[PDB]
Amino acid sequence: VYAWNRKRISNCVADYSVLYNSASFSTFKCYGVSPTKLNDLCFTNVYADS
Amino acid sequence: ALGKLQDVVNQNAQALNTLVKQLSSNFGAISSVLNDILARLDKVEAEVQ
Repeated sequence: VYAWNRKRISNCVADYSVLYNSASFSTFKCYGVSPTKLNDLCFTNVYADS
Repeated sequence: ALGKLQDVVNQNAQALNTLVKQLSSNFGAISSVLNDILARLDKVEAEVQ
């Protein structure tokens, strides 16, 4: 966590429901957007910090 | 000489330019644009914005 890893995501279609429907995730909280809505949106940049 | 008539046109133009530019102001919401809020949030979160 002191050395946290960022992946850039671009030039693709993102079905976020493949993530937010998975019962594996012990936490899934969103800010400035609702996860229910992500299937219609589009974005300049996407990052995954891990 | 017609400065009296032109002043009335200028004041009415400034009144509408100010009224319309104020649609772009946030007033403390997440965004100035109403369709962006509705395309991003569900009712319980959106109604506060």
